[PDB]
Amino acid sequence: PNTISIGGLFMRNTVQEHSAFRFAVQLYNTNQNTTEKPFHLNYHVDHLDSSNSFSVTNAFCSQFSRGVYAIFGFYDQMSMNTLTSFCGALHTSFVTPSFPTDADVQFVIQMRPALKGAILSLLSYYKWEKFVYLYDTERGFSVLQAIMEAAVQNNWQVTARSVGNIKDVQEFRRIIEEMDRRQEKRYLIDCEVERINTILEQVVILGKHSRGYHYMLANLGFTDILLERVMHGGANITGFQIVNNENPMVQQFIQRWVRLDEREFPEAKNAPLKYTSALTHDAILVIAEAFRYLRRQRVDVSGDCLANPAVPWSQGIDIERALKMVQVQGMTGNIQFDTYGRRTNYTIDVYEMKVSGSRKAGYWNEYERFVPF
Amino acid sequence: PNTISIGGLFMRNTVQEHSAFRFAVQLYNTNQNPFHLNYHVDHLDSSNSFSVTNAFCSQFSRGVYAIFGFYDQMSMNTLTSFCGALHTSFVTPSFPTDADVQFVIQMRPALKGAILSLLSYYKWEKFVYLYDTERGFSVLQAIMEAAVQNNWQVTARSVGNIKDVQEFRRIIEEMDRRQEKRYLIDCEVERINTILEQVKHSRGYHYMLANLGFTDILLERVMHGGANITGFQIVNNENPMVQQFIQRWVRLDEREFPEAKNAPLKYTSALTHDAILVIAEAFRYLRRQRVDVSGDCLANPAVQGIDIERALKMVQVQGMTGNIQFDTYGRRTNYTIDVYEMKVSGSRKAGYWNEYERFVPF
Repeated sequence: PNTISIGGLFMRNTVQEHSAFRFAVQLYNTNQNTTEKPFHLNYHVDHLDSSNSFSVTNAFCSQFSRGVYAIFGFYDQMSMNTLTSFCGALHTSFVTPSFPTDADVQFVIQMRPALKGAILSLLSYYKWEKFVYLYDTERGFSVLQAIMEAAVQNNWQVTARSVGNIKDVQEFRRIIEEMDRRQEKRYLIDCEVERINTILEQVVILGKHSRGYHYMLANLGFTDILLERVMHGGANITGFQIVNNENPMVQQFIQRWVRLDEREFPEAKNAPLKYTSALTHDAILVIAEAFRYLRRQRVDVSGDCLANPAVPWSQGIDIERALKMVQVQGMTGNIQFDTYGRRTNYTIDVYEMKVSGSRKAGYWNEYERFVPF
Repeated sequence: PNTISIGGLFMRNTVQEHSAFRFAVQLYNTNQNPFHLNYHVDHLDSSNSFSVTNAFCSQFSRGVYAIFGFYDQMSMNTLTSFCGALHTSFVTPSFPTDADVQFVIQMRPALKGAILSLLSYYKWEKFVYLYDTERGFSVLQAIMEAAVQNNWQVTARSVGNIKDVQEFRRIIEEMDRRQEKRYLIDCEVERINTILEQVKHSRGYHYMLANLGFTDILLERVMHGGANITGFQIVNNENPMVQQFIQRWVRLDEREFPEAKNAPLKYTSALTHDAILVIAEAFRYLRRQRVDVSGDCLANPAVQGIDIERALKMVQVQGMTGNIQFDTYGRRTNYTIDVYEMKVSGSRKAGYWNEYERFVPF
């Protein structure tokens, strides 16, 4: 077919990601290619509320009813298990920059790389033995189980705290006092960007955590963190990023990115690049490269959401083998996937922000673990 | 109308409930006095959230008045949204919901309540907490929010992912370095029993099983060890209405009703009989007022049904779980929980618990 149409699912607080989505379609459509574009790319997108699972399913069905060849979307802890299961039976590849699933789910392509390995290698590098682990239920229990798996082999004094339920900010002040009784100077934060910032604000008010302390923020949106007031007290801060600003392709992309009009592209000017928005663009790069390979193979690409009728099997299976076949050098390093859709062959840029200085500490890849230069 | 049909949904490992759901209708269909009852059964997959929607929309197209069934944690999120939006009342002996939702009548009473008073009767302050990723975070949060109010140091363990039966022993051998002997288990029977299977650690230990299916738990294996075990039951053997069911339930056709003589009457299979008793009186209350009762499974056009949810949540009937009344959300009220103590000393009935009366030991 001349025009491949893909499904879009965008929840709340993904405003910039939507702008990153619309632009990623335009730069491919504007060709210009005898070879880079053999087909045109369209999309129909439905904004939704995640908590209500009914709203999640009907959006998916309305997209499938249209006959889309791929679906790009988002999920929380609640909507995760539903969307992965619907794609597993209807055989439709689900592209997402949301947190990687603990289970070996099929027809799910996970753009966000796993931090699971990057943390443990650095905790072995820093040789931490007595530290605190603060976490929410949002990112998943993979990392909550991951450290308990290996920490007992190295005997580490780790203390866990669930904060996803805590709404009161006074509760955030009393949780830290408990660790000072256990003489804790080292902290590992595993929350979403928006949450991480709120307890760092509590560090300012209680005060004197400035010096001798160490905060490791297990989140890829390190730029979107308010680090300012913590820096000037004497704290050692280790953070994680996938995006490298030295990359000429990213700088090539940014020169165009700041130009976009607000009425057509929200949060493009006012807000800085969120890591999820960068993955949104790189998600298109995978879809584009997979479908270019599809007419390279010259394959005629193959409804209703009903269990009883019996879903077709000749459909769907063919796209997965070619989507997870890709090796595209994009903004987020090297984009490759395993059999389950998880990322592999990715470089994680490690940043050390210390009172004395602020610099890139090193890089992380699965083979060489952590390299500190 | 002279006949009302209620939708039926069943998961895996629910055979005892299947026949108990069947037999309760056969009792009702023999009268003896107002309207005929019908039911449709769908056998679904728990983990897969695809078959749940399929079996639900198949039940709804038939447009059954009230849907009965069970939910796994991966499927509970499916029915809670669907029953609320398509306005169809749900009846369940499965775990109570954590969040405040509408259009479901939860037969299973509150497990959370009894624990908060019974731990103070024993003066417990340091214990181990083994929880599941099945019944929800409601019980774990009830511990966590109360641990700061009464100053208790506890170790809550995520044993839900433990599939291989070797990790258990590695957790217990760490517990004796922290030299604590008290235990609080909040898991399902198929995983509760395996803990007691993987029990040196018998003399001077107290286990607390936070599950209403006390009978089906294999504990006599650990009882000779002399370990103390506290259990909870809503099924009352002293109740004359319970034995009346059992006398016909046991001496029942095995071909039509499997697991009738194969296994003891579980609380899930007990709550299923009471689930018909809630439906029967709610629809007879609708008969008192004559309330007239009246497709696709898509939300575009949208889509009545507030009719029955209103009457199901008000009922006051005596079943096999004794008192059955409902809160706005569908949770039990004015109910009574029996607590059992198993001791090397003796085996006995410690007392009862209700929301108003706290704990009573006679």
